[PDB]
Amino acid sequence: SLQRLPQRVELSAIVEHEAVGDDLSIAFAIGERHELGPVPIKLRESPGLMILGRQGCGKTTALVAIGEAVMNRFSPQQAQLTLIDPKTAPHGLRDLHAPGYVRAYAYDQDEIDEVITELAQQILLPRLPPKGLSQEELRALKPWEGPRHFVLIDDVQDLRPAQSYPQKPPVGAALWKLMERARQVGLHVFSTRNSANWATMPMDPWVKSQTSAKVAQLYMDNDPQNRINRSVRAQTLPPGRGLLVGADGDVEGILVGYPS
Ligand SMILES: Nc1ncnc2c1ncn2[C@@H]1O[C@H](COP(=O)(O)OP(=O)(O)OP(=O)(O)O)[C@@H](O)[C@H]1O
Ligand SMILES: [Mg+2]
Repeated sequence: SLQRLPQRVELSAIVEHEAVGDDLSIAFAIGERHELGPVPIKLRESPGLMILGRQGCGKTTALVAIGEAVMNRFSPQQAQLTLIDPKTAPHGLRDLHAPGYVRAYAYDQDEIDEVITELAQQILLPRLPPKGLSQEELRALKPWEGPRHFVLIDDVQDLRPAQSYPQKPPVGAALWKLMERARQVGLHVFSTRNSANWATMPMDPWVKSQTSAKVAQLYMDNDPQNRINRSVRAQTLPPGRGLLVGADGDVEGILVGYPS
């Protein structure tokens, strides 16, 4: 089937429905090819999302909705939220309230760098299998324990880049290699990026890591002259709407549910 999407849908309708196999998925939107019901993000297949859109398209709201979807699908022992918000976006991650779920929220660039590096080096790197092990030894290793870590990164274009005099690494760069290997350490990065400059957007290292990780990418409002791939062009769209594009090339028009 292929139905047309409403102007708006409440995220609470989406959550109450998913609630009612061996699922490892969250849902924060409805889809044209899902009979206007929830579109599950299968986290074993696509452990995160890259979200690309022009101003006003609903990048920030989508992360709020994803946060709320996480909290309704998982207990705090199963999932923790790390909130990265360099623009202190109005009505954004700063207002997502959940004690027990939020292990860190930061907006200051050095603070963000600290939070991401601590998570990557103290928590996630240990979950990787040690180097210099036989494949036989690797197959019998104990799996890591603890919660899955959902890192919500708004406005990656506003993260401070690498510099010299004084030397500083790009803010949050510690996470990039673990994002490629995210399926092994239970890391789930949902990052948004302004995409008015379609031509630099592929050079953004956050986009590179997510593409290299082969996560799905959500193309919200964009210039229809721009091409997602040989077969799919970007679309101009109202807020909350986007083209969900899998690494396999599958494409769905979706509508992000409006958060509580
Ligand atoms: N899922 C949605 N459904 C309906 N309307 C939405 C949705 N998300 C956002 N909007 C509308 O779009 C407006 C801007 O949303 P938001 O601030 O999330 O966009 P943004 O892309 O993060 O903006 P910016 O590019 O300025 O950071 C909201 O105030 C709301 O009016
Ligand atoms: Mg925003």
